[PDB]
Amino acid sequence: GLFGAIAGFIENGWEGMIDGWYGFRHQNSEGTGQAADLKSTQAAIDQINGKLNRVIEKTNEKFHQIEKEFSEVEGRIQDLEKYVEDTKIDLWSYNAELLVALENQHTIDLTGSEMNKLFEKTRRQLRENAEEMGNGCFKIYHKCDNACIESIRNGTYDHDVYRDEALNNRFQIKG
Amino acid sequence: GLFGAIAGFIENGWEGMIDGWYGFRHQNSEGTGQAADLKSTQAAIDQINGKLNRVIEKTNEKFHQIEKEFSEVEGRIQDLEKYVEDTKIDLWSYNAELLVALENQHTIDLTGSEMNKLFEKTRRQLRENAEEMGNGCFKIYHKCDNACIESIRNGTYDHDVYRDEALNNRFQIKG
Amino acid sequence: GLFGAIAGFIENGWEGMIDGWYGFRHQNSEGTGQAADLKSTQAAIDQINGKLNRVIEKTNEKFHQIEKEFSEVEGRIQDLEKYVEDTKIDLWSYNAELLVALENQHTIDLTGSEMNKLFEKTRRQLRENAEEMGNGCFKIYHKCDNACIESIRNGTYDHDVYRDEALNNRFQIKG
Amino acid sequence: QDLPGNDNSTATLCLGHHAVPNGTLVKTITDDQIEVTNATELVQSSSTGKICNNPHRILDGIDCTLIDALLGDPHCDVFQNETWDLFVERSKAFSNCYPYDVPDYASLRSLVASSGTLEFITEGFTWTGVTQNGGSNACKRGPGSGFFSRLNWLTKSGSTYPVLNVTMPNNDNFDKLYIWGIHHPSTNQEQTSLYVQASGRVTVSTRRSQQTIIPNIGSRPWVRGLSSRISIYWTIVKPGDVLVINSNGNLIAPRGYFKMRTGKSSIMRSDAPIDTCISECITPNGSIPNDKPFQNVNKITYGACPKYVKQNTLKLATGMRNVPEKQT
Amino acid sequence: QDLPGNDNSTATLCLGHHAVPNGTLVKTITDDQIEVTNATELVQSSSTGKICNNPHRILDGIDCTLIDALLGDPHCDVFQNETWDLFVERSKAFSNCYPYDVPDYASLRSLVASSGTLEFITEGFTWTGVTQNGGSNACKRGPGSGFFSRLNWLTKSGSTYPVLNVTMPNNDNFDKLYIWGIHHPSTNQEQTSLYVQASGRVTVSTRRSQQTIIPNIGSRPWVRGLSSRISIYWTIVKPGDVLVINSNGNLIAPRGYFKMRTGKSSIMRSDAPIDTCISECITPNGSIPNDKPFQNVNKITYGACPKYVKQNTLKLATGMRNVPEKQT
Amino acid sequence: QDLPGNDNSTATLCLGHHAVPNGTLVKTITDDQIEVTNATELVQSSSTGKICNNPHRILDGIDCTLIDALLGDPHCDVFQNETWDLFVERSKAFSNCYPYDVPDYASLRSLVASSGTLEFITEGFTWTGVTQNGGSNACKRGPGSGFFSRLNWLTKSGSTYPVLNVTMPNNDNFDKLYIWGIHHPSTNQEQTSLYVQASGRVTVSTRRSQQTIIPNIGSRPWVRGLSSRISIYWTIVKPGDVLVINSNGNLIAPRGYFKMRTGKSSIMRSDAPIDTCISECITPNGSIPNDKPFQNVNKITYGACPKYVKQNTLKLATGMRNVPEKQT
Ligand SMILES: *[C@@H]1O[C@H](CO)[C@@H](O[C@@H]2O[C@H](CO)[C@@H](O[C@@H]3O[C@H](CO)[C@@H](O)[C@H](O)[C@@H]3O)[C@H](O)[C@H]2NC(C)=O)[C@H](O)[C@H]1NC(C)=O
Ligand SMILES: *[C@@H]1O[C@H](CO)[C@@H](O[C@@H]2O[C@H](CO)[C@@H](O[C@@H]3O[C@H](CO)[C@@H](O)[C@H](O)[C@@H]3O)[C@H](O)[C@H]2NC(C)=O)[C@H](O)[C@H]1NC(C)=O
Ligand SMILES: *[C@@H]1O[C@H](CO)[C@@H](O[C@@H]2O[C@H](CO)[C@@H](O[C@@H]3O[C@H](CO)[C@@H](O)[C@H](O)[C@@H]3O)[C@H](O)[C@H]2NC(C)=O)[C@H](O)[C@H]1NC(C)=O
Ligand SMILES: CC(=O)N[C@H]1[C@H]([C@H](O)[C@H](O)CO)O[C@@](O)(C(=O)O)C[C@@H]1O
Ligand SMILES: CC(=O)N[C@H]1[C@H]([C@H](O)[C@H](O)CO)O[C@@](O)(C(=O)O)C[C@@H]1O
Ligand SMILES: CC(=O)N[C@H]1[C@H]([C@H](O)[C@H](O)CO)O[C@@](O)(C(=O)O)C[C@@H]1O
Ligand SMILES: *[C@@H]1O[C@H](CO)[C@@H](O)[C@H](O)[C@H]1NC(C)=O
Ligand SMILES: *[C@@H]1O[C@H](CO)[C@@H](O)[C@H](O)[C@H]1NC(C)=O
Ligand SMILES: *[C@@H]1O[C@H](CO)[C@@H](O)[C@H](O)[C@H]1NC(C)=O
Ligand SMILES: *[C@@H]1O[C@H](CO)[C@@H](O)[C@H](O)[C@H]1NC(C)=O
Ligand SMILES: *[C@@H]1O[C@H](CO)[C@@H](O)[C@H](O)[C@H]1NC(C)=O
Ligand SMILES: *[C@@H]1O[C@H](CO)[C@@H](O)[C@H](O)[C@H]1NC(C)=O
Ligand SMILES: *[C@@H]1O[C@H](CO)[C@@H](O)[C@H](O)[C@H]1NC(C)=O
Ligand SMILES: *[C@@H]1O[C@H](CO)[C@@H](O)[C@H](O)[C@H]1NC(C)=O
Ligand SMILES: *[C@@H]1O[C@H](CO)[C@@H](O)[C@H](O)[C@H]1NC(C)=O
Ligand SMILES: *[C@@H]1O[C@H](CO)[C@@H](O)[C@H](O)[C@H]1NC(C)=O
Ligand SMILES: *[C@@H]1O[C@H](CO)[C@@H](O)[C@H](O)[C@H]1NC(C)=O
Ligand SMILES: *[C@@H]1O[C@H](CO)[C@@H](O)[C@H](O)[C@H]1NC(C)=O
Repeated sequence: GLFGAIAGFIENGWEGMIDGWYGFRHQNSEGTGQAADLKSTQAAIDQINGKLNRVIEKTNEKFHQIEKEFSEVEGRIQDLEKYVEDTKIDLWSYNAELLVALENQHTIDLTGSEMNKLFEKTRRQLRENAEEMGNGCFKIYHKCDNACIESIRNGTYDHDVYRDEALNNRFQIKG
Repeated sequence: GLFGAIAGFIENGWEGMIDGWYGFRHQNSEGTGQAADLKSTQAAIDQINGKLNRVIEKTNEKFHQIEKEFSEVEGRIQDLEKYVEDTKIDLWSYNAELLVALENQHTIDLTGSEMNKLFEKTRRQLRENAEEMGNGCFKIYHKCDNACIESIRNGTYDHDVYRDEALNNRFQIKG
Repeated sequence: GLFGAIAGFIENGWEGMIDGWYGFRHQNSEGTGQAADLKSTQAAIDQINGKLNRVIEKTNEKFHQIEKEFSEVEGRIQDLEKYVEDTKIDLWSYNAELLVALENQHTIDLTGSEMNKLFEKTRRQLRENAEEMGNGCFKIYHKCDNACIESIRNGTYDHDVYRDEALNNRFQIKG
Repeated sequence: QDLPGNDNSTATLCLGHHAVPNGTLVKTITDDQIEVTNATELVQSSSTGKICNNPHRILDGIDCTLIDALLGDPHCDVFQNETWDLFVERSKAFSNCYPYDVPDYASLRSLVASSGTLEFITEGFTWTGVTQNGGSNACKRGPGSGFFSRLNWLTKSGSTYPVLNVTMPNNDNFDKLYIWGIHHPSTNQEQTSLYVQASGRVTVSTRRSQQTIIPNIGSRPWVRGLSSRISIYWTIVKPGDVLVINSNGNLIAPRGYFKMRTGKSSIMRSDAPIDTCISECITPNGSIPNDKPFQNVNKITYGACPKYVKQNTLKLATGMRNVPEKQT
Repeated sequence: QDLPGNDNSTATLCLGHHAVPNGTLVKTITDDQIEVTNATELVQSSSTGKICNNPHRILDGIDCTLIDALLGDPHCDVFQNETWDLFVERSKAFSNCYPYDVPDYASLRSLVASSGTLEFITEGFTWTGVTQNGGSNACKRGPGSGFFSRLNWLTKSGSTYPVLNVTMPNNDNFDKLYIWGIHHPSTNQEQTSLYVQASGRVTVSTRRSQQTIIPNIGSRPWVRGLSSRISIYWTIVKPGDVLVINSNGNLIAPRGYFKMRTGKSSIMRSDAPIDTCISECITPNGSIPNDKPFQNVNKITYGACPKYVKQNTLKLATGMRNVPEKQT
Repeated sequence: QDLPGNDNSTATLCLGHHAVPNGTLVKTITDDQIEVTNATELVQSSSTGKICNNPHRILDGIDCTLIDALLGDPHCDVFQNETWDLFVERSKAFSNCYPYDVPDYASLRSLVASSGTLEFITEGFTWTGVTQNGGSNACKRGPGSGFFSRLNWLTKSGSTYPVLNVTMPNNDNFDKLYIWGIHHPSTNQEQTSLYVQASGRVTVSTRRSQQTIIPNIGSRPWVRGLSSRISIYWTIVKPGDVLVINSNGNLIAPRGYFKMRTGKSSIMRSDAPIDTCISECITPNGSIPNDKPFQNVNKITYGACPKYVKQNTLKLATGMRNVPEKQT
């Protein structure tokens, strides 16, 4: 994946997260908990539906075409009829194969992007109060109970509220 | 957008920035002001021109082709003439439609990339003297007058010059 | 490049690195030296081989087709024979040209991705003990001899081991 | 802001993404088997096996070929004045009437099949000096001898097959398709017996065209007791034009014209049963659902269908990479 | 590095990107209406309505068809020895000369139209024992009766028509195209009156080929007072080959050959006015600018043109996403 | 963790990527010359100049055309009962036997060439009342006069040519291809001399078809002393059907049938030397390696070949951007 989050710094997926595509787990003063993020899960889904609808649209109607099966040997004109259709079929097959390859490639980067975007977003919110331990988890350097975890997850986390606490026991160079 | 800057952490665009595609605004020690960045604006423009020139190049000349409009009912050979052209037209239409879709998709990511690259670049330059407020603005933690802002913008900002000042009132855990 | 590392913050390449595609160079208290990274070099290579194998696969056999060179002037049916093949050739030429363009574009972003991923990875490992000097080099703020450099390169670097040392002379606001 | 807390502790937040135990493999630009959380199949690969009789007008030919329905082989009189969007020709179709051949059968079947109608208008042709309504014991109208319903076999009066020279204007608003023919006798005695002259001749002309066919006397293989053939020809007469049929022998005269239409009609050979259901895409294997963009059922199709492709499966990933932790 | 400062304040820098009040919608892989700062139209969708007479040689057929220009209908004698890159055939073209038909008109019009020249070389054919220069009151050369300028109608001299057997080598450097024909009389009395024998015959041969046409006596519809037709045929004689024309009646003889060329010439039916201006792409709707890669004006084209597409608009985004703060 | 140290110093780590001194240019979506570390060529653009005789069965026609090999021109008797995957027709092929022409030569060469076999079965045709085995001094079998090996020229016996009426069932398992013809005399005296009647007639029929050809008496150009031609025709007789050949003159009778096959055979005109080597892709320029996906050697091909493209070079970047230490 271009961004290196999925199958990257986020080692593996959670088979347990049955309620969204991306999400949070935490272990804070009052115990462990998991919760899916619905905003990035929709972002991933809507893009995938968009491309899916564009490729599932527009069947062209065709009525009287050329005959494509013969039962008598005719020579030159029949030779041409078979060539026109065979070259048509090979060109459309090339198109279907390059299309799903191109697409699939892009879907893996798109869903990977959303992962990394959620990460970067959570990173920015936590400002000086957390350090990335580089495995997709942040160490939050201050007492952060379940409501604090709820506010990081719903984007209302005020970092200033805990800046001094965090900052102090983050840089307490004394060991 | 794969990178999440435009329509992302940079909430919206500036209708006021009439002099470039990407740029800077600053609230500072002698007035608030804006200025476009010409290096990322050219980078965005030249790539868009490049693809634009490639798609606008190479008209194939065709002279005597097959007849494409008939006025008498002939049967088998005329049936084939109409099929060859109809399948040609549908294949080229598929190509024009997938081409602009593929392209447009890529142009939105390319211009988005340039946004995020300008950001990351400004980030690196400011080293320990600024914090990202996560909305596309950096808080510069030291007295930075208009010439200081001009040197961040023209890439000559020496971070050491303000490291002590910044660092001190950045981590003054005293509140 | 979408990520801005190659031909970006990493100013240029090393003609000297004859043993891998991506790698490390260090100056420490003991000496200097360089070493290629084999994991990102394989990642880059295998993806390039993958796409290369897919495009190098599947020759379609064709046997008796239509005649494509005439030596007598016939009119209508020969006109059609030449049109079917000329439109076939133009459609396949369009396909080969868009294919290598699309591909080449993607190979430059893919190798560029791997560069930036190695960087970000090395960044995360060094945690609070190093600062990015924004030219693709990290300043490691603690005494890091050759074995220390070997452990950053082989991913076993324990950042805690040097956190206090680093952190102290990183933020010694005293100048 | 707040007051000093006695406790000093941290917390841990981890981001991640779901993974499924099962997971589908998909092709990419750089790999051809990568496992994703979910995929959708883009190639329609199976027919219901039945031609849905809705919404297109499907006329089942039963044991008639469209050309026999046109000429009017007795066993096909059912189809007179019929109409279709798709005429289905069955493998079991047969003919039992006078042995005929249609030089460029291929175009006659095509242009009738796109016209989509078999609507016949009888015209007042007046054959002066010849015997009309000749038939054959190889083409029985019930108990008796007979012929194609739309053709008129002319033989001499007394000892005279005059030079027929008739005309029929197209004062109408539309193109008229006339089907006519010439009889090829098997023996010279047969030629003279029927048409008196030693060599017949048929010239059918309009202002825009002419065609003169001369018969060919000789033995062909026995088909329904006959060694003779009739060859079928067609003339379209544009509005304002005139048909002139001139012959001194062997004419199989038209009894009027078929109306030509311009529509979306076609013909398809298939033995698939017609059934009541609604499907817009028809292939000779039966109808198929046009939900998917591509199909692999058959390259022959009528209606709004998926594009035929060689691939029998093409999966579009509709989910992220599947990176499980247990496995399953 | 510098000394302890007596002041203390921060600053704020914000990065961003422009946005426009207006902004165009564009299609993407994942959305089909996303608004960008700017787009450019890739489909050319309108003609000037005029065929620019530069840079291609455009020959306006006025009221002549190319085949009549070739045969030399009196009213088209204007075109003798003309030359073109594009011959424009007008809907109002007519003919008024002897009623003719060209079996495979389609190929004759094609191969003349690609040759691009109508350059005629008269050859010294010597018809011994027949009357030359016959004409018709349906094909008037001014006051008098006449015929096609390039054809020579041969009839009885005195009271016979001999077996014509002439030859004309191609000792030249190039292929020669000969146009000839056969006359079909309407009555038997007409046949014998003109050509004496009851059945004419024309065989035109080279070392590489032969074609024998026999006429067909019968009434066709009245066209310009005539019930007769002549059917047109063409023979190309390669360099070094020989033309042998042999006939005992009904021959419409060639008066020489047309030179064949190999170029980029074509013919196009259009009623668009030719005008003085320069445009390389021509469609029957008039010329169109080939700046854009695709076009939707017409599928018929001559010259360097955009590729015809069904879409009448395809916008290429030439700018980033438009995310406005206000609106306008 | 550990104890306070006496020394204090930093270190520097720099990440980077290799670059090559040389480096290839490549096209992209946004640039058309961007320099990468390495590329691979996707267009095969050169032939070995030799047709590898393996793995396909390549039959070199030497100086015979496939149709002459079929008819059995004396100088081609070498090819009797031969078999091929690719028949190679040489520019230097000639014929020297009775002047013939094949109306729709194009289809006969095609359907013989795909059948891939020239296996001939002689059948016991019994021509009662005519002279068999006629030959010509223009078609020499060694010292003497002769004819095509597979054809049988029938002429009168003494004073009479009877109406030939023969039959030959297809009781076999396969389709049978019969080649026959008709002789066109150059003078009326020649017609009557050989075939007694003034007008010959050949009708070849099956239950499914008929064709009647009538000869054409007249002078053609001198080819090998002869002004006459024979025109060649073919009839395929399906299993269970019957061939009936009926003629009263000018018949060139079949001596049996060719077996038809359905395979991957073709014919190709080429003067490239056949050589011993193995290559699956053949073009008329010689064989080419199908390692690359596309080729620009020739649009004519046989076997597993790269797809012809107009481009003579298309480089696929197989490495990153080349950004060297020093540009000059
Ligand atoms: C020319 O040759 C053909 C073939 O040699 C002759 O055709 C054959 O004619 C006989 C007599 O009519 C046919 O026999 C009939 O068979 C049916 C079916 O079994 C039977 O019901 C009749 O009573 C009669 O016996 C035979 O089928 C037919 N064969 C073929 C292959 O068509 C033809 O008669 C010859 N013509 C002349 C004028 O000599
Ligand atoms: C065979 O039948 C056709 C059609 O029945 C006959 O053609 C017709 O011949 C008459 C007499 O020449 C033509 O009459 C002339 O028509 C013009 C135009 O209207 C008029 O101005 C004259 O004063 C005169 O009436 C008539 O047009 C023509 N009709 C058609 C449809 O061609 C033909 O004469 C018959 N041939 C024989 C040998 O019986
Ligand atoms: C009809 O006209 C053609 C052409 O005018 C006549 O053909 C020519 O016939 C003569 C006499 O047979 C041929 O001459 C022979 O030429 C060869 C080669 O020089 C030589 O071997 C013989 O001794 C004799 O000279 C001549 O080649 C031939 N020319 C062509 C172009 O075919 C034909 O004879 C005329 N037919 C009648 C019945 O009048
Ligand atoms: C118009 C006419 O006279 N038709 C007669 C035909 C023809 O003589 C042959 O079909 C010629 O092949 O022969 C019959 O025996 C037949 O069975 O059809 C009787 C029929 O009345
Ligand atoms: C060569 C010849 O004799 N031409 C004569 C023709 C023919 O008899 C008819 O065109 C045959 O259809 O008839 C005319 O009345 C005519 O008006 O053309 C006079 C003309 O001189
Ligand atoms: C069957 C027959 O009689 N063949 C004779 C032919 C024919 O008369 C001509 O080929 C007709 O064009 O003429 C010859 O002079 C010849 O050289 O071939 C001798 C040959 O025996
Ligand atoms: C976020 O969570 C906190 C803690 O539960 C709550 O007080 C706050 O209102 C929430 N905000 C939103 C927008 O849900
Ligand atoms: C950058 O801006 C500062 C302040 O105006 C100026 O002194 C410096 O020279 C500028 N450098 C460049 C390269 O413009
Ligand atoms: C990494 O390098 C250090 C220093 O040489 C060494 O002790 C350690 O075992 C290495 N680990 C691996 C996995 O190579
Ligand atoms: C066919 O339809 C036409 C319509 O005008 C009618 O006159 C004719 O008699 C119909 N014939 C039959 C057999 O239905
Ligand atoms: C459809 O029918 C064709 C023959 O008509 C057969 O070869 C093909 O396999 C069938 N495909 C399916 C999916 O039924
Ligand atoms: C897989 O994707 C398709 C299309 O988006 C959807 O209908 C299907 O339900 C998805 N599978 C799951 C388990 O959601
Ligand atoms: C046509 O051009 C040729 C060129 O050699 C000339 O001889 C001939 O007389 C010209 N005829 C006319 C009518 O211009
Ligand atoms: C061009 O002309 C065709 C008919 O010749 C017409 O149907 C079409 O709409 C025209 N298009 C334009 C853009 O004029
Ligand atoms: C939109 O893009 C096209 C092509 O790049 C350019 O000519 C046009 O001026 C652009 N619009 C604006 C407002 O720059
Ligand atoms: C050709 O092959 C067939 C095979 O049955 C054989 O009977 C025939 O005699 C062969 N003829 C020659 C000339 O090889
Ligand atoms: C192949 O042969 C053709 C003619 O047969 C020639 O024009 C073409 O240039 C040749 N190409 C190569 C690569 O030999
Ligand atoms: C360039 O790429 C091709 C295909 O990947 C490879 O065979 C070739 O060796 C590469 N060049 C170098 C110098 O590795």
